[PDB]
Amino acid sequence: PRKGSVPKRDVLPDPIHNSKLVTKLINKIMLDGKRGTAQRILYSAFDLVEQRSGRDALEVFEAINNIMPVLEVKARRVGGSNYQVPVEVRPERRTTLGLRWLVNYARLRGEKTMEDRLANEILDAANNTGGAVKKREDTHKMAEANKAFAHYRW
Amino acid sequence: AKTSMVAKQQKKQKYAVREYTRCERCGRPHSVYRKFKLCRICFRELAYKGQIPGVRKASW
Amino acid sequence: VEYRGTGRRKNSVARVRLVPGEGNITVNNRDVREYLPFESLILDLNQPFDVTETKGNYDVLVNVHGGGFTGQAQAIRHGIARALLEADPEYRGSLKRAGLLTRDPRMKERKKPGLKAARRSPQFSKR
Amino acid sequence: ARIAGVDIPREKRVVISLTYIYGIGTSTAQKILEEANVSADTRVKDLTDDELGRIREVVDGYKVEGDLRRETNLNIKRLMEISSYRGIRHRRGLPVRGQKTKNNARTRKGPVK
Amino acid sequence: IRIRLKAYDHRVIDQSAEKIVETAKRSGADVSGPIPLPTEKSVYTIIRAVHKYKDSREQFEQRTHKRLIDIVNPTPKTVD
RNA sequence: UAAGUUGGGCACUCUAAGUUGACUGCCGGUGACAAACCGGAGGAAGGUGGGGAUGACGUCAAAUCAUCAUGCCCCUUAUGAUUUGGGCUACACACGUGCUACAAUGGACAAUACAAAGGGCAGCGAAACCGCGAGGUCAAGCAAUCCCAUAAAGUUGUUCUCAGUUCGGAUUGUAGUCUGCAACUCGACUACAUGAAGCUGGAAUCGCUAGUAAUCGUAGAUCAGCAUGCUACGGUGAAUACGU
Repeated sequence: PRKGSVPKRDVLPDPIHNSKLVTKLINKIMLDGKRGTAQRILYSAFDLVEQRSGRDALEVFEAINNIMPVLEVKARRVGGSNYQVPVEVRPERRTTLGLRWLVNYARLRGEKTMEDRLANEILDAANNTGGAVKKREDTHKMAEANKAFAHYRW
Repeated sequence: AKTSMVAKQQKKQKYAVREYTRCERCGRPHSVYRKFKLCRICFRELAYKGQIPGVRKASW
Repeated sequence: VEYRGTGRRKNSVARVRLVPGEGNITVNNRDVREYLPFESLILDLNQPFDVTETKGNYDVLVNVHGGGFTGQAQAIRHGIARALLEADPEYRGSLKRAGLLTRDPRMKERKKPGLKAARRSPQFSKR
Repeated sequence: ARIAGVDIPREKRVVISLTYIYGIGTSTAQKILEEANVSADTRVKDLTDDELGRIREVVDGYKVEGDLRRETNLNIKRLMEISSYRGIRHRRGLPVRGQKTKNNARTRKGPVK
Repeated sequence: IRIRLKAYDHRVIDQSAEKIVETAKRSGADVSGPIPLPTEKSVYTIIRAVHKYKDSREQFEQRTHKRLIDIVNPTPKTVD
């Protein structure tokens, strides 16, 4: 509940999910200011996502319940020595960290076309077996499972 | 890069065999003449309309 | 000279780095026809441009700052309009018929405390 | 099948069958078969009925057949014995091209060490 | 003739621009004078051979200072 | 209207080949006894135009007979020297450095539309000779041009398909380039074959701001055998600040 945050001033209206995350993921995986083209590249395999799966793509895009940096170990050298201490993520930071988490930590396993494998890796991703979903348990193993110091906050 | 080629023509440093003597102020280094600092192209333009007694026809 | 252009439209100032000659207008560095949320008149979004007669004679390659959903649109047109004023003095005299300097005499009023929109109020609620 | 008489590799890459066959080291394995729909999904003799026939026609029409290329290569051995090089007096002993007899041992040709 | 005038420095090219107008005035034909030549160059430093702090190659600059004063109708008395 | 424009110095632009306004100085703005510089229309020039350049006297010989002068030194048919038996690279590689292929949110190789810094009387290229390549063209002009332009993105290949597969600019060896005489006992390019380990990584360390750092394009101060490192700016140049 930090009142003081970074000046964001961003917009992301989506008429396919009725929220501000579908366009947030369309602006996170966007390149060379691609907004309208992003939707075309996102709807290019959108039908295949719901065609190569047995669940609803909208709610599948249950695969988003295992890609959040719960408590990542950041850099504060505490007590005059070079040590690492973990920190808590913000609601308006973990959503942007996990949104592009599969667009950088899930580029080692692909097949078929160029946008059909994205949903292929999207399916059966909740169950720890991939690389981008392996960072979720790696985040908690980098701060909680191995006890460390926590007083150095940021 | 004609200005950079008309500048570095007789640069004398550790090796004086690196600078190539060509048209003093004009261009067309090839298809001319170079021995007494006077290229045909430049001399022709420098003798345009009969200037310094140099550009002639024949007359033995 | 057509860079650092001042153009405010309903609280939406935006600088434009237009270059003389090349005409590669790429707002947001890509498509500008499928970016604007609404903007029905996408081709009629530049009214002064027609009189300016420099549609394909300047490359925008700039951005937009602040504004609303459609309030951020039709702001770079005035941004390059002021940039053309410094780029050529003929433009000023060429656009004497229109001459767009200010087009934001009011703001946007919605839900507010005390008064409905701090001006109007409920009157005979229809049953 | 009858590509080499007795298929060495089985149930694997379609171009992996030409890897075990001498004469090609996976450099022209996908540059010899250019027939219509000549794909491969890890199934040499699987999901296929007629495809080797065209591969046996492009391998026979090529300059090198498969045994004649090794025939001339195993016939120039005595043809390169005109007091020149090609291990004239190297293979007989143990020393090989590179003079690695002083740097280490003779890994090329070595009976017992 | 369309020929340039590369002297030494700025005043060296200034005295060569008035001296070429004098020789051209001697001949009986049209003569020019001032010639617009907007300033435009660059500079850079590196190393020399022995020891000489900064600013390698003891020289003035790489300025391409020149001119364009000449004659239009050269006659037999245009040689002087 | 031949990017050697063949014109009309035809009409002037965006223009090159001496600088200029401008920058402190009242400036909109008040310090309280008190200017002002910021920046207001300021001009394109956010204010030394933006800016840089600048090596103040020094300190460490840290470096230098192998950066030389020398307090000066080291060989006197051998440390020279006309130069071969022959050299510091090729063997376990012990590092920094040389790009690299570890992948389908993609490979080598089609035609290919569009600045360059610089290269050149023997040398640059539009379908052509040179479009996998290392090269065997004489050569139009012969250097604002002409050639690289067969460069580049917002506007394109291909194809082999959770991998050894048409993904691997390593070794190795007949052999073509660069040099082949000193490589027999010292380098390489991509190939007729050999084409490794290699699925984001060691001991240990190194790297990140819309015409630029980087990056499609990309560069030498150059030795008769190593260009495979940043190296030039038209445009791909998309992104820019919880905190003192």
